[PDB]
Amino acid sequence: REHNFQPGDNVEVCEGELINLQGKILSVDGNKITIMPKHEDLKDMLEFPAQELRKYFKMGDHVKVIAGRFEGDTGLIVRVEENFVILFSDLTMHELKVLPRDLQLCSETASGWGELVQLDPQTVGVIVRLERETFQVLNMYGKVVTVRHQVTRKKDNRFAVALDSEQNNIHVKDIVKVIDGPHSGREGEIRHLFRSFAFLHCKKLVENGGMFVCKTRHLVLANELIGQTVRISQGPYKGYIGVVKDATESTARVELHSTCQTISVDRQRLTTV
Amino acid sequence: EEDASQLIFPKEFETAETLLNSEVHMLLEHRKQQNESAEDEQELSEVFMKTLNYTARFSRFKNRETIASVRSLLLQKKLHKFELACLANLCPETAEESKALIPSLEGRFEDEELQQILDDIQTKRS
Amino acid sequence: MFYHISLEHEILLHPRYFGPNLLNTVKQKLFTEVEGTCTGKYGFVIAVTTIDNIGAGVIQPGRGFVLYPVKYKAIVFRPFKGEVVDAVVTQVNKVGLFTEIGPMSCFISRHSIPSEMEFDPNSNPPCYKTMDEDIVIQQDDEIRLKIVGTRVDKNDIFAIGSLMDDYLGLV
Amino acid sequence: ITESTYSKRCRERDFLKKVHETVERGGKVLIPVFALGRAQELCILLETFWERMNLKVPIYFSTGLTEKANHYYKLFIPWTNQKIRKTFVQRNMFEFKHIKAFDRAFADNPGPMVVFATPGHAGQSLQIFRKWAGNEKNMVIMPMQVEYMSFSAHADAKGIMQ
Repeated sequence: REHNFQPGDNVEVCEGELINLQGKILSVDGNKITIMPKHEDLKDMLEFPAQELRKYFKMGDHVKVIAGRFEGDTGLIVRVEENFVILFSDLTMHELKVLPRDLQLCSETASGWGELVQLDPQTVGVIVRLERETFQVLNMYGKVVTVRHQVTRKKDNRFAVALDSEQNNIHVKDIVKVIDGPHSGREGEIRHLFRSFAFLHCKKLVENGGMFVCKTRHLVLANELIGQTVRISQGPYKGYIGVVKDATESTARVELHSTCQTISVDRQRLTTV
Repeated sequence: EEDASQLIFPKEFETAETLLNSEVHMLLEHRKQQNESAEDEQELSEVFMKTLNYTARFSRFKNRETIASVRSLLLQKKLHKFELACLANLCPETAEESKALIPSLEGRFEDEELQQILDDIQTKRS
Repeated sequence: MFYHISLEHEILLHPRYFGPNLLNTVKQKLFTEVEGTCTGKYGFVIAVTTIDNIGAGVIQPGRGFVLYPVKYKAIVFRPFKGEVVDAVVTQVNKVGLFTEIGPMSCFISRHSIPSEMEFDPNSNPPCYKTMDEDIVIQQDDEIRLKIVGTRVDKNDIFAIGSLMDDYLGLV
Repeated sequence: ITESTYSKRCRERDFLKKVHETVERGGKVLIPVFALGRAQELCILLETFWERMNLKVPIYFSTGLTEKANHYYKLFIPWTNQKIRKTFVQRNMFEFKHIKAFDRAFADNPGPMVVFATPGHAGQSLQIFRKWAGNEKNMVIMPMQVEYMSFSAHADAKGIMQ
């Protein structure tokens, strides 16, 4: 057997003269805890061992799973039987059947991520689920792929512009409706952008953590000169030899060989030597 | 912590005046009257007219004189404001029903005069 | 249930609104950014009935924005422990029931009532049906239910409804 | 074993007249291309028209694939028409003196200009189509004024008969 009692949890008494007393755990020990539970309407302080206790919770409190197949999931209970306790998860509305010993009282928020990855340097993607050795990534396919850890990272274009069916400008974190395609009728939020695709999120959608992709037009809003030695062939600095440190379409930063200056020269006055 | 059986409220709500369903309806429809009077102003989201139709199709009273009369007879007897709102909005049919709705009504009022005041409000419901 | 209490809010007004319509802009900003919000203490606000006063506008040092404390009266509505609340019923799935009391995603499970009430899929409109098939709980009807639970879900509430008490049916 | 799936001067003259009338009114055209042969034919016909009328308002083509097609068409002169081979000694006709590379169509600068879109939809055309909708001359010619000028790339029935 095993005992895992944490402070703040609600426990009950299943046998003895002090039965049906619910208290809050303060501390814990190994085998004979001699625990100190804060009972309701009782200022005199009692002692209870580990075998007498049982993790009974009041109805409508945040619960977490310590171990088992349902571990890592939170929710709210419905009714605690002798040994049959059910709860609905915060992510999906699937009924979870858990043992009463495998429940704990915690106030933390559920986790339930979504960074931009590169399967190959021509394709981008967003991971939908964190696994131990693989990445589950939903690309612009509608199909979830399974790739190894060693994908690369691409800089996201947070200032990108996309166009819907009404030719209206949309950007990141914008709610858009789906009116065409295989999944018309749903609604999503923009996370990353492409030339003709947009990534969508719906918190009510339960498949792959809410990640989905839709096309942009099927929605609606709801230098070589660098490092080169040049000659200034025109102007007041005519004849000076320099190396281009920086250049634009019009001007260039020329590091003069003879002086300690770097000067801005118009590129029409420069001759590559 | 908070409960209705022991009437445990947060400490800031000592003057928390509670409005009846038709009072909420008349205030909300007055807000729409002023909003329609307010030109060049955007309309509000689905929550407002959602609450408005919830107060419409579940309204217990229809004329403001009925609310005035029920309040004017209810403040004379010793009631809590939350108890007053629960009694005036639950719309009971029998006295034992009125006891069985809220645990805070257990033993607060005598059964015969409770039957009398339900007879009064059942005469003035429409 | 609907209360009528006093709330507090702070308005950060940009300097571009420092004109003849300043206080009106403050009221418009308040009406913009208090609607459609829920909190775990003061409940989900319905609407602002009136504004008591607009406080003194303290100019923040280092920013152009002015901070305006606002005292106003707003209708709030939250679940309560041990109270019977009127509800709205919609279509029924094979697992549960969709109830919407305003913004409330209240749910009814199979571990809140004895087996006197059942659900069948044989009828074309899904509804809750007993063995006698007397009471019908389908879309758009009047029921009563009791809520004890309340939870916070990022300005959303998750709760559980109960039907243990008698005469909690249609009128 | 032959294909079997199925005027030209008049269509080319009408397309050139439409382009000239739209560019002489100060507006900009956004004709798209989807095939390489149609793109090269449109560029060469445009370039000889611009050289013949001798007007200097620019024509631009986009993408990193149409440039590769231009280079390969430049390197394969013997596989071209009689005029391109015969007048090659004067000048390479695929070395365009008027059609230049589009740095986002000169950053979408104002004025009359000709722009070639990468697809025939997809990216690098819809931004131009939305940026020029409801303009003075919004002439976009698929194979907000919309014109229809189609060039046949395959043979017709009489060509197969011949």
